[PDB]
Order: sequence, then C-alpha cells, then structure tokens
Amino acid sequence: SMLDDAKARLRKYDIGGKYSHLPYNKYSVLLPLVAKEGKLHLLFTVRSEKLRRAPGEVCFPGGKRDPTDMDDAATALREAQEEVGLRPHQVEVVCCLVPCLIDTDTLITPFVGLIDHNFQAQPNPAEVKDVFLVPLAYFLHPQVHDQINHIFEYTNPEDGVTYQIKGMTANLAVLVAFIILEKKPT
Ligand SMILES: NC(=S)c1ccc(-c2ccccn2)s1
Ligand SMILES: NC(=S)c1ccc(-c2ccccn2)s1
Repeated sequence: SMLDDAKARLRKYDIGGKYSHLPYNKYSVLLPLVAKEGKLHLLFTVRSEKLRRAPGEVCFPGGKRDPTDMDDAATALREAQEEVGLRPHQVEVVCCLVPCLIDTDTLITPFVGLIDHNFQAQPNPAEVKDVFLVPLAYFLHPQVHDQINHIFEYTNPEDGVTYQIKGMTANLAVLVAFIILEKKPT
C-alpha cells in the first residue's frame, strides 16, 4: 500500500542513534506525514508573531531537548503535543534522518512520523499562529523565488493563502519528497 511503501523507503535512510550522544546543544523536529485524498502531505506550522526566535516563520514542530526526554524522538513528540495537540497514540515515528549542524555548537535531529487519519490540529496560540498541509509532490516542482537565495511559495487552493517556505525546513521537505516519491510507476 501507499503507507507501507513510504515506511519501507524511509527506513533505508535511518541513521539511528549514531550522532545522538555527541556533546551539542540539542533540538529535535518532527516531519509529520498525513494521508489525505489518496496522497501524502507534510504538516507545517507558522510560528507565533510574539516568539523571540523567528516569529512568523514556517517550520516543522520541534524544539529543545529537556531533562525529562528519554531520547531525541521524545523531544520531538513532546514539542509536537505542546504546539498542535498531537498525542503519542496518534504518531508512529518511522526513522531518524540526517541531522543538521549549526552555529558550531548546535545539532538538530529530524524524525519522520506517520500521523493518524483522525488527527485534527489544535494550534496553541502562544506558540503557533497557523497550521497547514502541503502535498509532498509539490516539492518536486516548487514555485521558486529568489530573495541571491531560494524560497518556495505555496498557495493553498482551499483559500488562496500564500506561504513562504525556506531554509532548513525547505531542505528537509525536498529530502522527504525525494526519498518517498523517486522512481515510481504511475
Ligand atoms: N524554530 C526555530 S526557526 C528556532 C528555534 C530556536 C531557534 C534559535 C535558538 C537559538 C539561536 C537561534 N535560533 S530558531
Ligand atoms: N523547530 C525548529 S525548525 C527549530 C528548532 C531549533 C532550531 C534552531 C536552534 C538554534 C539555531 C537555529 N535553529 S530550528
């Protein structure tokens, strides 16, 4: 099936816990995959305008590890619950993708999660101003804008609202799209 196929593909790129013990400042992100109308989508947030770090920007749910977290996946799930109400019974963590190094002292670990078909986002307004879905296939033929620097623009056909997706968030989306959709019969 579509979902079994996605997981089998994703597992071949799982790096494991290899890098997770290194002595960095540590953050995790969840890349939430949602099936809708016969196709896979990614779920994104727009961060609240009142946050210190990157207010108003499009990003995946995530944040800083704390001492309660058993491992890096736990950080990602704790943060996804706090930001959009996603509960643990509603997500299957499938793998851990290549982590991102930044500012010489920080390591960000992305986890791909399959989301339950009855989940509905309850955005917490102190952290998240908006929640939206993008079809995974958009990332193979995006609408690119040059700020010189590559920015994606996505317009939701439901309401005509345009979103800008960039940086690490945009890089990870393209990666997940390549992994799951490359080389497929129609
Ligand atoms: N969710 C996003 S984009 C961020 C979360 C945390 C961020 C940060 C923290 C310390 C220094 C610089 N940026 S950015
Ligand atoms: N939830 C997301 S996307 C992030 C959380 C942590 C991020 C970060 C931290 C330090 C410097 C730069 N970016 S990004």
